[PDB]
Amino acid sequence: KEEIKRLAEELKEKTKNEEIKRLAEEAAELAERSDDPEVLEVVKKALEEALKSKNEEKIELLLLVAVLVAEAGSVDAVEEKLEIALLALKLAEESKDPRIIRGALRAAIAALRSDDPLALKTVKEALERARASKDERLIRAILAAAYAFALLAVAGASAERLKEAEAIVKELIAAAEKGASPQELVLLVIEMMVKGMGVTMETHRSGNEVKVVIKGLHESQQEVLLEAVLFAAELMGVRVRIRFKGDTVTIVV
Amino acid sequence: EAVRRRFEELLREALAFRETLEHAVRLARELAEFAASHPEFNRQEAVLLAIELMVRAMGVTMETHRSGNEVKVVIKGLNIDEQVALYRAVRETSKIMGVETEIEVEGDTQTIVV
Amino acid sequence: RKKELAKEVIETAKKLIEKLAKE
Repeated sequence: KEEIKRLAEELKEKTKNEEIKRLAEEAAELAERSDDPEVLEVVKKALEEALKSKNEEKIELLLLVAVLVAEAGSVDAVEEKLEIALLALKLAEESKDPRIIRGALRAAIAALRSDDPLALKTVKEALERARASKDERLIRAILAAAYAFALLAVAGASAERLKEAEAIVKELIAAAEKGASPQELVLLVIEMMVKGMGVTMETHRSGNEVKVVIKGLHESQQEVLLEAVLFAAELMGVRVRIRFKGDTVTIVV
Repeated sequence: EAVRRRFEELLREALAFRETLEHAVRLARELAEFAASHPEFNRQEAVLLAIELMVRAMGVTMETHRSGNEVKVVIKGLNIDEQVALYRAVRETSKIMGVETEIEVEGDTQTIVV
Repeated sequence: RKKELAKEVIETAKKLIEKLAKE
């Protein structure tokens, strides 16, 4: 257990990437809370492999494994939270796209930080849909919708606002099947946040730039929209420009 | 005058280094709270120091290029969490100091125009 | 009936961490 903290410390002494430092300590803090030796070895093992690779992208994927296990590895775990970490480790192993591996791992980690049965149900059903597909654009979008849907339930959205977001998830999954562009799919991620936050929305189109201006957002809300869009565009491969001005958020595609 | 020494003291605190990521926001809030207690200092310049307190702590790159009467800052190498943290410090220190700030986020780069 | 999946989660990571070092 104490050795786990050492490997994480011996990692930041040679690394600088904020994720590598952070995930090293998050996996160590979540270790003590779950004193089941199975967890105390997977984290330790994932740390020793992270000490043996200059590939930082590989390091993060190895540390997200330890954090995902130790979050549900705590005895205070329901069935859904355990089922999400399973599909997220399966769906990540089968794919060779580092985006999908990082996406499915970070989507579950943010999802397992919420005891909300509706959010855990939607994610699990979303993972079971991406695990049952092959079109990687559908998977890179399903993981983006689930991670953004979890960030709303973790932030403390209303039970009515969440159901207005779960419908967008259905819209986001079905529209990608027909073959929606990466940009029209990210625009659905933007709508899920807006509708999930109960704020205004104005859609304008200039050439091939779909400017989206959102108002009435608080800083606690402008950070959830920022962290989600930066995650969705990371998977979908879309150059987005997000502008702020106090109480206004302007997203351009 | 006293703000310049306060920046160095908080910079040595920051250069020593999201729980170790939010501490940089608390350090940036302190300089803005002291630059607000010392109104003699330039409000635009005080916010530029807060972004530097975060960048010099996070170890990312900071590029400065003006465009007229307004200053533009371009920080690169940031990830998703760091840009959420940098957005918070810039926004908070803006309210504390009272300057208008427009922020641009694209890729691993956060453009802030003060 | 739930911890049945908790073992598979660990084993799904065991191979995911190990077999990636078959090189």
